[PDB]
Amino acid sequence: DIAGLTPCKESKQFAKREKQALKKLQASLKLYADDSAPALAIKATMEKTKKRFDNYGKYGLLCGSDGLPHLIVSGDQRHWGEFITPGILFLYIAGWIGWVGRSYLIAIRDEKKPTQKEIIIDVPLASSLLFRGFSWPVAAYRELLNGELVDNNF
Amino acid sequence: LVDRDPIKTSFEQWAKPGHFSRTIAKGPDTTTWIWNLHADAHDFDSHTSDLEEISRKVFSAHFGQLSIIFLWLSGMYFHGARFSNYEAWLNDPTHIGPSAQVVWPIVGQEILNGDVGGGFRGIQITSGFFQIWRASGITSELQLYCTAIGALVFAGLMLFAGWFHYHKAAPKLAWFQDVESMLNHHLAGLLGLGSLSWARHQVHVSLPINQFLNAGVDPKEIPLPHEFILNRDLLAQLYPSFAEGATPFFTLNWSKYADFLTFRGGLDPLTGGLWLTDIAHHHLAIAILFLIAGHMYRIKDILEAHKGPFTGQGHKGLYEILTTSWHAQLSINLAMLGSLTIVVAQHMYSMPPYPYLATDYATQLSLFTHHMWIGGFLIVGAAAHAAIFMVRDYDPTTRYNDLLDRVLRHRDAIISHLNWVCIFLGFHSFGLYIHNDTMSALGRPQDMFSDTAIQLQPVFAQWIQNTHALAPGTTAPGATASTSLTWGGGDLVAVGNKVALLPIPLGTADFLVHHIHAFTIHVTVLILLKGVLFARSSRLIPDKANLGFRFPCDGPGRGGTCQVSAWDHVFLGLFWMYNSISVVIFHFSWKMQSDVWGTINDQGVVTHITAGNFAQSSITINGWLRDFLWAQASQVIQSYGSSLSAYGLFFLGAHFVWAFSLMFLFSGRGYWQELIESIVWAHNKLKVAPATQPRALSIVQGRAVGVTHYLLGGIATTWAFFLARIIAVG
Amino acid sequence: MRDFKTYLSVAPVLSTLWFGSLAGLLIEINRFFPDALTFPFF
Amino acid sequence: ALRIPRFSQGIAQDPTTRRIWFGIATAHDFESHDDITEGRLYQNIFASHFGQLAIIFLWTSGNLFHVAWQGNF
Amino acid sequence: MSHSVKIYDTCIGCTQCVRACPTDVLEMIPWGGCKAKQIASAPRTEDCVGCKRCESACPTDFLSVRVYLWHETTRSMGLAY
Amino acid sequence: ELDPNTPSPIFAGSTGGLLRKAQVEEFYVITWESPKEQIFEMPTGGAAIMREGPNLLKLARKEQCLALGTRLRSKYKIKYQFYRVFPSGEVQYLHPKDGVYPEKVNPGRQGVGLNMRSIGKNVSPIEVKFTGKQPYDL
Amino acid sequence: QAALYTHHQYIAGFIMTGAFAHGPIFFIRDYNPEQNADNVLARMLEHKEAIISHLSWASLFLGFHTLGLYVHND
Ligand code: CLA
Ligand code: CLA
Ligand code: CLA
Ligand code: CLA
Ligand code: CLA
Ligand SMILES: CC1=C(C/C=C(\C)CCC[C@H](C)CCC[C@@H](C)CCCC(C)C)C(=O)c2ccccc2C1=O
Ligand code: SF4
Ligand code: SF4
Repeated sequence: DIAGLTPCKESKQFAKREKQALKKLQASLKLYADDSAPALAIKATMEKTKKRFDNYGKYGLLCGSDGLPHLIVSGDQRHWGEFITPGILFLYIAGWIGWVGRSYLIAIRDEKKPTQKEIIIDVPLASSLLFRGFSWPVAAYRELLNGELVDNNF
Repeated sequence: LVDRDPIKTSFEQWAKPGHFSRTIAKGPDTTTWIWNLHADAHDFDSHTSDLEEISRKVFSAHFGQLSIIFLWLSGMYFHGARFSNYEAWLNDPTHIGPSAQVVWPIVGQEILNGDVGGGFRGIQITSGFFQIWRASGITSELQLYCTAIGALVFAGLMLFAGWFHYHKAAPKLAWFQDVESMLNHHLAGLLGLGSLSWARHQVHVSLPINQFLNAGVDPKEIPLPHEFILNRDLLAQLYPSFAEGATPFFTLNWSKYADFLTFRGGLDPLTGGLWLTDIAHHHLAIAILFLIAGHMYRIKDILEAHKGPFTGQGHKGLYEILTTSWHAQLSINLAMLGSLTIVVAQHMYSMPPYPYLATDYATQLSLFTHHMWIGGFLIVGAAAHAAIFMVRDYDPTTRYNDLLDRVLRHRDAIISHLNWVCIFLGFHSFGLYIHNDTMSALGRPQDMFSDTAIQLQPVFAQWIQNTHALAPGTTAPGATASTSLTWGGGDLVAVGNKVALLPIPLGTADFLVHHIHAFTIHVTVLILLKGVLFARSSRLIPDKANLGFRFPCDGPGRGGTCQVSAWDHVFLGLFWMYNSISVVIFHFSWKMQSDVWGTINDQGVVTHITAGNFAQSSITINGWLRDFLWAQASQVIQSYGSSLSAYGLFFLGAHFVWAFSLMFLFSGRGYWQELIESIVWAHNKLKVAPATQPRALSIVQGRAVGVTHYLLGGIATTWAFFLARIIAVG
Repeated sequence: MRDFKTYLSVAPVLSTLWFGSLAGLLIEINRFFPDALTFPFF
Repeated sequence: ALRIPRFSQGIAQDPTTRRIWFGIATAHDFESHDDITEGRLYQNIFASHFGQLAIIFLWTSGNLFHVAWQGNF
Repeated sequence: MSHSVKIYDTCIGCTQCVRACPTDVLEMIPWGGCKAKQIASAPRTEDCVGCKRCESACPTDFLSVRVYLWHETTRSMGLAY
Repeated sequence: ELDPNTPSPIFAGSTGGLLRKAQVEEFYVITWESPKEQIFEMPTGGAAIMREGPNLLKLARKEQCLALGTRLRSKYKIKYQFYRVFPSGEVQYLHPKDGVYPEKVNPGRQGVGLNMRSIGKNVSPIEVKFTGKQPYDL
Repeated sequence: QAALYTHHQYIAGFIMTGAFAHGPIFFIRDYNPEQNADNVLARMLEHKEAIISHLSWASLFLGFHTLGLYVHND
């Protein structure tokens, strides 16, 4: 739709890629497996990159010249989840890496001599402060900016 | 330390901060000690001030190498077995192009798996099993699958001898601190009783099971699993059951024979891997010696003997402390073990010892550069550890006034010479090339240094090469060809797929590389020599054995006072050797393909992988990227979308990793500190840092992460550059 | 045997049983969906 | 053991070779080296880069002078 | 300056603290009250080279010295020979 | 030399110590006591013996001849003593002077430790422009 | 046209550095904490640990994220 061309519903250049290139995968008139049970170009590796026919799903997917597909993601015509869908995903996963970073850490500096408890690991991964992340509804999006890590502690 | 003992815990030490020098890892937190711990983990200035144990550790923590080399090999025999290609390749050599490894088609993978021979998808090999494996006086895939577990057997057991040391209450002093016999044994019967033993399983079984393989068949249409006992009847084709002789001696009659051996030299027409009819004799003729030889002896005596005027008074007494060192009797060794590896690197390419090598090009140069980096990576070491001696090992100074106390006496001297040696070289050893450019780019060939312009005339010949391939006419008995087919005189006909070895001519463009080597080998050693020599004291610092052989640098004063030390002479000595070897490699293949490797057809009109481009064109040091680097490497930068591809696809990383070393090599230190805090600050605001005081790199650790990178970078680069210009044409 | 307010330790590199594995189970999602470059949802 | 380099002093009687290099690379560091005053300095950069503009025209001149008798125009 | 690198601290006590450094530092010059009462930062420094072995041990709690001297003799660098 | 042979600190050869710049300028030399014949370590790489006389070895440069201490006091003895020889006489009486053993009290001598202002907030950079009338020549 | 965009790209880069390099000399030879303070050239010093971090955070991001896209692409 935008700068490159249209998706899969038509993309001539893209078509030629499907075909030569891969199918020369062929290129081995035979190469012996008339019945034989190992050498697996034959089945998939192609067909798994291949039965990926005039279908790949359908994805929209813009495809420029040479027909390699380009990613716009400006939230329009079709392309929205090529950054946001896998974007918030990156955010959510990280941040629940470091929400617990700021956790199997803020749980130690106390009691009796706590000077490298960390070269061994008290609860592995934290396996206690663990889910605090999925057990983040809202969470730091409020309690970070109000109290605890409070401007005081700033 | 307790915890608490002595004597009066089994209760092991798991928990309580530290260990290793005594205001130790302190309660107070830090990071540096986490590269500490791994580095210098093995060392000996700490563990105890008392020899004793250490030798009781090194004879154990040794062990776990053999066992390992043993878990390794197994996954190689297994691998070289059921992940087959060996069965398929052997009925069908000259033809195949071997594999042992294969991916699994996860993610992108599979491109890496590209038809290799006896009909299957895989990644190739430049590690000549499939060719030791010619041996198998037997053949069979599941069989290698026994030699394989036979491997895991030696391991677990030759790994429970390591439990059955240090951890078990150990031997002591006398045991090694009586040395009296050690080599007696070693060389006699293993050095002997292997080579010997190897003889018995090198004509018994192997010779016959490739005496009638060098023709056709398909295995098991030959060599059963037992067949070769008392049945001395097939041994009938490959000489007598001694007929009427009885245990050599002479009252013997030959009207027509002379046992197996019947000495060869040259190369099998059909399998030019050098003859086997010999290979027994030579190993037999070894062992004997070792068998006789390992029978000296008990030790001073021999060294406590020959002195002279300027010679070595301390020659006599050349170390009580050679039963009391290690760091000494390791450093010596590495020079030999090491220097005795890259002597392999030649006798290999100019005298193959396995069936199907040379024709196999890529599966014995990989070799000649792998074996080549050890006969170098083990030598700079062979200096390091002498520096480790020269600094510390002994208790006090009980060692006195001798060969050494001598050498040191002169020291601003042995290294005073050697220096000039290098600038004489270099000027005669590199600007030599530069002439050519400056004057071939000026362009007047009349006056270059060409194999033809500066006076040398269509011949090299008359030296010693030409009195080597021609020597089977001395005290020499003989046996068609020479010793190494690459010698001047006679013969040609070598092989019927591709080629192998032939004369290999010289003059200039062989004259002067051979000389750059000199200057390269020499200034390497200058820096190690002067490095290990000035180990402990000097007139830049005399208070200079006061910590260890490392120490960053003494301090901003005296002008510089930085590099000094000898960790660092064994840091800038690596830096060269990476060249020493890296340019010796560059030499061999540009020769061995410019000439030699190439190919026969009708009228055997030879057609080298390159019609000798070398000729007038390595002499220019651009020709070294006109004819080399830019010429070959066109196969590395074309290699995408293929099967080997993993090379071109490495060749960018590792051609990156090197260009990351400079960062570690070229930089300050309180720098990444000054930086590490800006960081540490932003850290504290969110409340996320302090615990385990994050710290920059330990001046010399920084150098440790130079060098090591600069090498695994700058090296694999060619490991890729190579495997990509012998697989596929060549 | 492990109740509430942190637990028992573990070694230097259990990260080598954390790089290898966990992360390892992810090739295991990168063949179940042998492919990505956007993704359908559930 | 004599006295030389005409501006600095620590540098001036340093017996090594540093004497040289470090001479030819402290020259242009007027602010604070022996010979200086806020009056000196300023002017000592002023008639300096009047020594500038000056070298830019012996450049340009010859640029227009290897051109006019050969060097096609 | 001509050798001017500050290692000073506040204790200037010198027991299991610091001694190391070729000639340069003949101190113990007790200033009328500083605990183990020996003080300052140096003696006559026109003698020896440029270490920072100077601290390495016993505090300077601030900087620690290094080369900064510039005006640099020869007896001040091993090599006037 | 020989017609006057006055030695003390045994050695034999060596390409180590003393060369041209110890005549044409300054000299530097260490002296000492000792019990019974013992074999030592040496600056310049070598190694010899002792017994006595003056026990008076001469040394190239004075960082060199105190290192007899940095080991030559891990081998017994109060007494070791290095001076300064010229090509003519004195001023610079090197280990001579007053008391000895850098860590005692007779006098104060030099040192100071302060500059103008002390270690305190020299976020204050370089002040006046260097000008011949305000106490910055110390 | 292509050996003239660059002798103006070299230089230009070559400057910038020296620009940044005589503005870390002002801070040492000249500059005057008691004469500049609460004053907006300070505060720039004072609130500095952040400044390099929210700078370094740019790089490390702009680092591996360009380098994901280029090896992956290779
Ligand atoms: C738990 C983690 C943790 C957290 C919350 C942070 C947070 C931060 N780091 Mg950081 N960092 C960490 C660990 C962490 N780091 C480690 C281990 C290192 C290696 C020394 C660094 C090296 C580093 C540098 C050089 C920089 C930062 C910076 C930053 C800041 C910018 C974020 C960024 O873009 O960097 C992305 C994060 C990294 C590059 C860190 C990689 C390490 C992660 C993956 C730790 C993962 C958890 C770990 C396994 C803990 C074990 C779990 C335990 C509970 C069992 C931000 C405040 C930047 C800054 O100062 O600006 C404000 C600066 O550029 N970090
Ligand atoms: C199952 C058994 C076992 C146990 C419980 C121990 C326990 C101990 N051993 Mg030990 N040891 C063992 C088997 C064992 N050993 C074996 C089989 C050997 C010979 C192979 C040794 C040789 C040995 C020596 C020389 C020493 C000890 C010492 C010790 C003590 C310190 C251990 C330590 O923290 O090292 C941590 C190290 C490991 C846990 C790994 C061992 C390394 C080898 C065997 C395998 C790893 C190589 C591997 C391929 C890694 C490189 C590749 C990498 C990329 C993955 C401790 C009581 C030391 C001692 O007495 O105190 C000073 C002494 O130094 N051991
Ligand atoms: C027969 C010999 C052999 C043996 C038994 C030893 C034994 C020893 N050496 Mg030694 N050495 C050798 C050969 C040997 N060396 C050679 C050939 C060299 C020349 C390169 C050296 C240069 C050397 C130096 C400079 C030092 C020693 C030191 C030591 C001692 C410390 C050992 C230690 O803690 O591990 C150290 C090992 C590590 C910390 C592991 C790190 C390895 C990294 C660099 C990986 C290498 C790159 C590789 C491609 C990465 C793996 C793949 C990766 C990409 C996934 C120990 C007694 C040290 C000492 O202080 O003496 C008391 C001193 O540092 N050696
Ligand atoms: C347009 C210019 C401008 C001006 C007016 C100045 C003026 C000054 N700079 Mg300066 N500088 C500039 C741009 C400028 N700079 C730039 C762009 C950089 C880096 C990008 C620097 C980096 C710099 C440094 C590091 C220093 C100065 C210093 C100084 C002061 C002393 C000058 C000096 O040391 O030279 C004397 C130099 C020489 C007499 C020649 C030696 C120079 C060598 C390195 C040659 C350079 C490469 C050369 C072209 C290659 C050889 C040619 C080849 C074809 C053979 C003076 C105030 C010094 C200072 O006072 O700061 C405290 C010093 O610290 N500058
Ligand atoms: C190509 C080179 C190499 C690499 C990879 C780097 C990388 C870096 N340099 Mg650097 N540098 C280099 C050569 C290199 N330099 C050289 C030759 C010099 C001059 C001699 C410098 C001088 C320099 C300076 C002055 C600085 C840097 C800084 C940096 C960092 C800036 C942040 C960034 O760019 O993103 C982050 C890093 C990358 C994109 C590189 C890849 C790092 C990750 C992806 C490692 C990959 C993980 C891998 C899979 C695991 C393998 C490890 C092991 C387990 C096997 C970065 C780490 C700056 C800094 O400290 O920033 C805070 C700054 O201080 N460099
Ligand atoms: C770049 C550079 C640095 C900075 C380099 C650093 C700080 C490298 C150390 C980074 C470590 C390895 C990161 C470790 C963090 C992770 C191991 C923790 C998370 C665990 C994993 C799961 C990610 C120096 O310290 C240095 C010192 C001396 C000379 C030259 C240099 C030099 O060139
Ligand atoms: S020990 Fe260091 S006063 Fe103390 S810091 Fe000053 S010299 Fe002595
Ligand atoms: S720090 Fe300076 S004064 Fe002190 S000993 Fe070292 S060189 Fe001499």
